[PDB]
Amino acid sequence: MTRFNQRGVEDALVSLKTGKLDAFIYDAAVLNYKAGRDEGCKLVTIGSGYIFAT
Amino acid sequence: ANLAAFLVLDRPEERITGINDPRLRNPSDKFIYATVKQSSVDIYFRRQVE
Repeated sequence: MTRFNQRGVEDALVSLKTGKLDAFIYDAAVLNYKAGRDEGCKLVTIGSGYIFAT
Repeated sequence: ANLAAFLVLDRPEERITGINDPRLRNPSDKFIYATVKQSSVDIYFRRQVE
């Protein structure tokens, strides 16, 4: 992970959009909100989230 | 089946269905909507704080 640490939620989301990045690991509330007001809903999380360390 | 699905279900949403549409909630450079300057609509939107 430390090999290519990002910086900033919006920057990581853009990198996912273009294709430089393939997966993002972050809080559950922030990612749920990001997916909520994403235009077109192209990005989708996995399940209900809270996978680890609820 | 697929022609029916294309000509029946997935119709472009040319209707906004009021002001609760998140597209109008968070606009962009594509959807440009406006009202007549200095009118009741302007007063109403200016008064409402959300």
